[PDB]
Amino acid sequence: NQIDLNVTCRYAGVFHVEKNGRYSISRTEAADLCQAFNSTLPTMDQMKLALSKGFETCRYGFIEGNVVIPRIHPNAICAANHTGVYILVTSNTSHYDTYCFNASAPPEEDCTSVTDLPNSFDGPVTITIVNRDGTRYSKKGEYRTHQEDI
Ligand SMILES: Nc1cccc2c1CNCC2
Repeated sequence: NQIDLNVTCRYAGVFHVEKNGRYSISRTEAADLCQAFNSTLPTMDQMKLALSKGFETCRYGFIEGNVVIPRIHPNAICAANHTGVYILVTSNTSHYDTYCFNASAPPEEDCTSVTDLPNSFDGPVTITIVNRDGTRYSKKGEYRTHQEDI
């Protein structure tokens, strides 16, 4: 009973979280996951500022009201060569990664590891934070509040 959460650097408080290495987070689960990090889904404005500080990914993820990919460098296999905060317009499906926003993070790039999940609640799941440099932090708990998500 195990969940891996792959996390990025923070940029103006905004970071990306991927569950189990694949698109697998619903919009309800995304809000609960950010809440476990003492964070919220970013607004578009928060995401644009993060982009301006160096944030880019190649993965769709939730922000408050849209699903996006922040892009700095044009890449043909990431958001169809677009730059800026690329907004997903048309999709059949409902599960993506998430972005999260932590107001307590540093104002610019913070590429230190994440070593806690401060607002997880009691539960039976082994939750492992995996950083890009491989650094791991594990704890037993739960973050999902909606039964539809388990
Ligand atoms: N960001 C991160 C952290 C740990 C593992 C992985 C990522 C990004 N996606 C590939 C795997």
